[PDB]
Amino acid sequence: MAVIADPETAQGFRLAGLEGYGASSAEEAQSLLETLVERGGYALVAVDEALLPDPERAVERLMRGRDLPVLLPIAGLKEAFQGHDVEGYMRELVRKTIGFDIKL
Amino acid sequence: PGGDMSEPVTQSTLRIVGAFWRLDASLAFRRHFPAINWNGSYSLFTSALDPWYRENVAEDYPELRDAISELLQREAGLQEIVQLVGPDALQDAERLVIEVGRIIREDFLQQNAYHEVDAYCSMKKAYGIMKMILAFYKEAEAAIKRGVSIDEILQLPVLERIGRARYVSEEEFPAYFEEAMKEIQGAFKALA
Amino acid sequence: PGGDMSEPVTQSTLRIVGAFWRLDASLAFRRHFPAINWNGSYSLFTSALDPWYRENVAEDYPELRDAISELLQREAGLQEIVQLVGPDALQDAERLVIEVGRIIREDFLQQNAYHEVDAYCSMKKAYGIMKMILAFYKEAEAAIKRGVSIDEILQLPVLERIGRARYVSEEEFPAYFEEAMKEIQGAFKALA
Amino acid sequence: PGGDMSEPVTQSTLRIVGAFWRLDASLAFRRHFPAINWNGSYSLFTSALDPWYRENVAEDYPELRDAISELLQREAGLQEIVQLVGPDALQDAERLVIEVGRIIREDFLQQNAYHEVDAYCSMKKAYGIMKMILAFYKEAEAAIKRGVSIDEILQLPVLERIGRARYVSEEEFPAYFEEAMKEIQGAFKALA
Amino acid sequence: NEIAAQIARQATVRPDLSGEGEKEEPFAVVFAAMGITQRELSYFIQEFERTGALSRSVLFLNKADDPTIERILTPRMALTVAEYLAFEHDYHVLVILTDMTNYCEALREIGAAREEIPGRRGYPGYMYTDLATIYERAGVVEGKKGSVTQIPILSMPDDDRTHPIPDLTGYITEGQIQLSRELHRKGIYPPIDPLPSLSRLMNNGVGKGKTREDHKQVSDQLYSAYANGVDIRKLVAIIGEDALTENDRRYLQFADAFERFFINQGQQNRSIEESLQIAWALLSMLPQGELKRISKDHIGKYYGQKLEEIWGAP
Amino acid sequence: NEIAAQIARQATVRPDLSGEGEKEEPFAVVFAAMGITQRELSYFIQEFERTGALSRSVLFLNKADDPTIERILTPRMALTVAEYLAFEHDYHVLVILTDMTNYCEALREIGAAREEIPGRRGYPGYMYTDLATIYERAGVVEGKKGSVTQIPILSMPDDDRTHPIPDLTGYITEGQIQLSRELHRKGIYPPIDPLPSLSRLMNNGVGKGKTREDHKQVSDQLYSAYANGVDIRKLVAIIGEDALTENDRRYLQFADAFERFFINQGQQNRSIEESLQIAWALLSMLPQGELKRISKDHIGKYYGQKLEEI
Amino acid sequence: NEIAAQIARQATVRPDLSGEGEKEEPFAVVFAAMGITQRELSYFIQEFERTGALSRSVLFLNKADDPTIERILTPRMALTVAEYLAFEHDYHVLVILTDMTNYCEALREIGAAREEIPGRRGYPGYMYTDLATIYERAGVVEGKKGSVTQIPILSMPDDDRTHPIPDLTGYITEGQIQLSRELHRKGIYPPIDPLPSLSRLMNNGVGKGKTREDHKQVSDQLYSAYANGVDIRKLVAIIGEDALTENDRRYLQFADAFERFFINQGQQNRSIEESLQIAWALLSMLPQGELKRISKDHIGKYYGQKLEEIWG
Amino acid sequence: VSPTRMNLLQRRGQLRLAQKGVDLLKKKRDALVAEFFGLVREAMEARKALDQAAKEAYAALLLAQAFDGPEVVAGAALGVPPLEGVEAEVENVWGSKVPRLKATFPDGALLSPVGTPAYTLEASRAFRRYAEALIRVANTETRLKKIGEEIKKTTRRVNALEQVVIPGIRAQIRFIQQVLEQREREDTFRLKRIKGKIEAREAEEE
Repeated sequence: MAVIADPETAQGFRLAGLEGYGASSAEEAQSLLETLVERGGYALVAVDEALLPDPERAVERLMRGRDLPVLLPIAGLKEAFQGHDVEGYMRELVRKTIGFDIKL
Repeated sequence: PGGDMSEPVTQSTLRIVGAFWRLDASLAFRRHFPAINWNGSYSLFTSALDPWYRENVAEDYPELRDAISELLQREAGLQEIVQLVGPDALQDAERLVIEVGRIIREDFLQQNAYHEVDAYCSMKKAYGIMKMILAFYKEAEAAIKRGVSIDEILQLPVLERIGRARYVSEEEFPAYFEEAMKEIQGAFKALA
Repeated sequence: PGGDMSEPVTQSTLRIVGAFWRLDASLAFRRHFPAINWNGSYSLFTSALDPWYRENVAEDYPELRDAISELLQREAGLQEIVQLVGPDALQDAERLVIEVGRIIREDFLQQNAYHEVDAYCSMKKAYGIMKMILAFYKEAEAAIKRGVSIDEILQLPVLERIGRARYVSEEEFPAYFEEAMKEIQGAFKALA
Repeated sequence: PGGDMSEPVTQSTLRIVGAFWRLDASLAFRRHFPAINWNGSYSLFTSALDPWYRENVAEDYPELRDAISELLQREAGLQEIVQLVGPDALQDAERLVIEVGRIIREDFLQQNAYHEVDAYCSMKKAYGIMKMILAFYKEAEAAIKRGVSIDEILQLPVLERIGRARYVSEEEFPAYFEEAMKEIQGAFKALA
Repeated sequence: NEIAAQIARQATVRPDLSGEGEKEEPFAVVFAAMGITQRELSYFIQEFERTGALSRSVLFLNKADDPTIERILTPRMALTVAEYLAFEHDYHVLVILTDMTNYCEALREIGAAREEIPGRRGYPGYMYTDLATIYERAGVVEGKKGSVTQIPILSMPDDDRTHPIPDLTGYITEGQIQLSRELHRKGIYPPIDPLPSLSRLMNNGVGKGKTREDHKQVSDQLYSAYANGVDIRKLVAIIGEDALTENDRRYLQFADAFERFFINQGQQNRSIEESLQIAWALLSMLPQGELKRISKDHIGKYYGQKLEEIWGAP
Repeated sequence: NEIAAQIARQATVRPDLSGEGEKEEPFAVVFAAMGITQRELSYFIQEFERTGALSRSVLFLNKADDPTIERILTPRMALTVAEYLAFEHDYHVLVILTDMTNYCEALREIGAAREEIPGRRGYPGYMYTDLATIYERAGVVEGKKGSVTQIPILSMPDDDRTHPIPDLTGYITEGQIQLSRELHRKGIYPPIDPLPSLSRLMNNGVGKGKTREDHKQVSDQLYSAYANGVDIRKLVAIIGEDALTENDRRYLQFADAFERFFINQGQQNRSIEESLQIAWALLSMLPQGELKRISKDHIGKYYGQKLEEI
Repeated sequence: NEIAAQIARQATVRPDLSGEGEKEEPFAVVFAAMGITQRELSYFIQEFERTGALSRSVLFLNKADDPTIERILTPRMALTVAEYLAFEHDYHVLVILTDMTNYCEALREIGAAREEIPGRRGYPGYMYTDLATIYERAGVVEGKKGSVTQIPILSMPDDDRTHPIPDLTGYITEGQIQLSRELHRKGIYPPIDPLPSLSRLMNNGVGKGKTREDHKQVSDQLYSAYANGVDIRKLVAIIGEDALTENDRRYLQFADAFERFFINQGQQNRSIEESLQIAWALLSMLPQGELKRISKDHIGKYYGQKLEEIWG
Repeated sequence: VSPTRMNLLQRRGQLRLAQKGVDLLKKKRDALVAEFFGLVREAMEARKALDQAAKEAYAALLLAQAFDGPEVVAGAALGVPPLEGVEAEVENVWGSKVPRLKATFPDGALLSPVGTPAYTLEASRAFRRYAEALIRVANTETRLKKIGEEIKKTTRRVNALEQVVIPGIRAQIRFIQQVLEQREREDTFRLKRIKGKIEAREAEEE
């Protein structure tokens, strides 16, 4: 697996045994993670929501080929302590995948 | 023959009569009576009859009727999403409007022709039932804006009064309607 | 009567005539004119006129006409899939075929009879228009095969030039055709 | 005229014949013969002929015939789901039923009138083929409940024996039938 | 024909259940067959002879090769006999017309013979009136203890309900019993499909003082449960039985047992009490409380019967 | 009937735009009713007397209980009167034939009585010529300043445009104004669906010197945009909203505001300038290359996105 | 008309395959035209001049501007000449009736003028017998070397196979060669779809000792595989192409290549051996176990060849 | 299509089958929606657990980097194997396979677990628990996305059927009915004509 949220989380995952590449960059991180995706020795890539609210742009290159890796938002160094909006994120995901705004 | 309204006699009748009390096959199968399809039915005498209803029934009767029609149209339009997701998972005032439409179609449009006091209904009785329904709807809308749980509103003791109102005889309807209005006014105010 | 081609007069006429210019009501409702249904239409004089075309308009005119017809056939075949599933589920090449078919339909097949210039179109002008369309299609295919996104291609002003080519007067047309071919080449050579 | 079974001659024939062997043009187009439309065919002599079948063919022949008819009915009743959502969308049991119906259609109903051996088929040979098909279906269902997938069931070598059983000569048939039954039981018991 | 013969040799009245206890009701069956073959004629003769039902029945057998005017006149004579018996000797008469399609075809042929312009679908324009004159010669009369009941069997020409014959029959008659081809080809006999079948006069003929008190609610619950069961049976093909809830699986079991035991009764002459017992045994498979169509008293005093009291399968 | 009455009471000449600057004999309104009911007759009488158009109108009324042949002679009387007025007194006559379906059914009854050869659905085979002898009487004549304008009303049976009556009427007339049940269910009045409606003679009476602000190209581009929007809406009803290109969103805003303001005008009387300025307001963007139907010169001159009251 | 001209100029027997050495002279052609247009007549005349078949052709031409009632006699005279030649001079006569729809229209006109009781769509009730008296005049007679082969041409009005004219023709004639408009729109010539086509006398002239032992089994296998491909096309028209299994994709590929190569041949003349080789190449696109209608010996003898090996 | 009575009956049967299929697909969609809501609840629980694990693991990392030097923490993290090649099991759900992530995670006695820093091992254990929570969350979310895709596909099928298939079949049915009725009307006219001729020839000429 791999994490590209921020250098703090990258170092933490490197300690746990999950290599990380770089810091939070709104431009070069997409290319870096795509170059990482170019090879298939894992199954997951994790990004904080602040850098990338949705990985749909990255996964648009994966539905055609190598759908095995999973792109999902995670919690960064500070917003984790702040408190991630579980209900809001789940409601947004449900409204996106269904097309209707419903109560969870 | 097969319930198809394209039959020539049905088409010829449509072009001359001013009213059309369509009966639903689904409502008849679902044991809903008088099974009048208010979605497909229509009447061309409403406008010419309001300047009599507002004098003989009540001054506010046409507006109350229009509000009832609006609620029915809203819940009919919301049927598409409520049948998919489910009544429980529906959110905010949508659940309230669905429940109000159910209350209407079960306590004001439902009629048993073989019942001794439910086969006949006066204009005053229908107007009072409509007033009770709208009062409940607006009070529950205020409660929802106040943050009250929908299920708490649905578990109020008013619903039995609303359901029994259609079985109240005309000789006893005034007092029953008055006490039901008192109960509706007091139920939400007790929570508030 | 009612657009029914099975009626005796149309069927009797079909057995003798050598060309069948079938009009479609759907195109007329959308005001896509002349509203010729190119799927249901046919002509038995296409093969006999080829020697005249190769000497009077262009030596490769039949090839261009066949290419345009093949593109229209592919677009018609893919349009059912696009409508049933959704344009976002198709491949880039399939979307390019759909876009080229739409461009053909709205820029070459369409013709305003009440326009002071578009009313009449010589064989040379139509040949130039379809040559430009085919050149743009080839360039777009080459760009897509080298990683260029389709949505970037659809924003080129060369597409607008091709679309408005049919409104150019006959005496002005050759210079416009040369400049539009140069721009077609440039819009993808500059991109590299 | 034109295959219209509603024409007066066919309808008048329906009311007086005891058997009705309806032919299907779709089967004839596929070159599948005798091309008898099983769904549209019937016979009123089945009940009266049961004692003769028990005495002359086998004591359990009517049961096997009814089992075959029920399997065909199940396949027909699943074909609507097949044409609605596709064959892969069905469960393993339902897909097994579909495949057993296909096997029946290809190996028992189908009969080449011009083949030197398949042109004629005695009652014993048909009974043996039906018994083989029923045993294979029961053991395949047991394997399906055993967790065995349908795709390796559909490639068992005994399917070739079942398919080629109808080309075996009448005098050589019984040995082929008994060895085929042994192969049918082995190909499912031995795998476990 | 098998169902018609079984009804003819099994139908009877139940004065004990009516509360009268008179036992003085004579029962007769007038059997009219129009345009039947020699096979059907022999089958009917043997069926009436072997079971003794001939001694209480009058038969009007007309063959397919007989004159068509005799086919026209056969229902008239049968109904004249039935009316005479019922309204002059207080007989409870059940009239069975084997095939009204043959009668309609004969009427069409004769109308064509009189140089009469046919109406819709080539059938005579007065077919509705003639069918009404046949059917309405049945009922009960004030001051008369007799009765006339009609069960006109007719086969739809192409299994089509929009054909003139079944359409006019539905116009004139009160309900219909619809035989199912799917049930027939699955080995179920009689192949009567409950879902499209309907008796429009059933409500006024049942209830306390007739049959048993739980008749109507049991029928409603059976209909609803069977419809739900067949729906879930269609759905289990795509989603599987593991994705079903407990209620869905119980409804599937109920539908299977219903088709095996209630409909597929074979040649048994089940009494109404036996039929109600079988229905309650079938409903016992469903969990108590799912019987929302049945009042709590009938559930309390009838639910819980174990099904093995009747084998069901012939 | 409501739309017919509104047109009758609101039809005006408006010579100021074209160029003539004088007033002719104002519109006269010949009104023929065939198989009308008492309710519709009372509504028409009340609407006409409320506006005070009786002095400006002639009413021929054949009721549902009247003899059938009077129903077929009613339009001939009405058109004879209209032709007399227009071509002998220079009036500008507007003819309103209500419920031509009743006329066609009376014609079918008469033809079947005369044992004629049946047509497509039992109607006489000469129904085309019979309807032509009525519709073709309208028009204008060189050397005469009068005019006859026909606005027939017919109810399509089961909303089938392929029915013999609407089919023959479309074959004879110069277009049609087709009402849609979809817009009526939305509460939109008048429920006129532009897409299946057509006016053949529109080009002769619009343009420079007739209607300045680029009438032809604006109408064509509105038609194309509405057709694309309807196709997109049909796609949405099957495949959920996915193509959020921020331009297709503006075009759904186009469709919604179109149906809510351009068509849902209600009982108010709108002049040409208001409708034609709302038309551009629906486009909502000045330099759209997608507006290939409208010329660049006209887009530039008649300012794209000129104003928005909304 | 193009297909008929191609057949007329390409038809020949194969005495070498049948173990015979008569080397019979080419077919004599009797061409009967009922209401033919100038375009079709000119095309037929040009083709017959190019192939040199006019010297042995008898032409009965009733043009579209000619009187319509002469179409009643035209096929009768053409078939009288054909029967005379074949059964009194040992000629092998091929008869082409270029438009039987015009003949049926003339028959309907005559019947309606007589107030005859009509069949379906106003055609006379005796139309079946009238068409039979024309069609049944072909065949081969014992003890005579001559023969009459009929190839009538008729246009189903709305491509309607259930129209009375094609229905009666199919009931009388020994099969039919149906053209496909959907195949024609693809640029495939000849646009013959084999599924509705039929030859009742095919099994009499094919098999071991006549053409080849594998002919009938190859034909049956091709029919089954093409029907399967059509069914898979219908399936992917609903459920989508990407959701298929492997064998369904193989069947679609077989159907596509079949339409592109076996049906679509243009104006080239194909020997029966070449056609069998192409058919086996198409059948080789399918696994050996799926060829249930072909014997093991024939599969072992012929299975394996690829499409690219037939031609460079 | 050829207008015949048999074809009309076939079209009526096709319409009935289409309606039954629409109802069946609606029932399947209801079951899929129930499953979707169950997975949404489980996803919410997993997301809350993941957020709690993230909080505790980040707190442990900050404590380790405050008590022990960041450079020695980076050096310790350097010696940890990448643990790549995580298993991706394909699980069948509602008619197709989806990848499920189940990490073997063969660290055991992980290389260089203790050394100069002390709190670093606790933060490493917290981050391993965080990674376990992350793989659980991803395993839930992939199934949720697939269920949503299936629901969208079923909704598209239902809309396509009841908006283009049923109306087209009904239009074909009404067209065939009109053609058949026209044919029978023509037959009635012909019968009237021939009856008139018969009566004229029988009466006028005796």
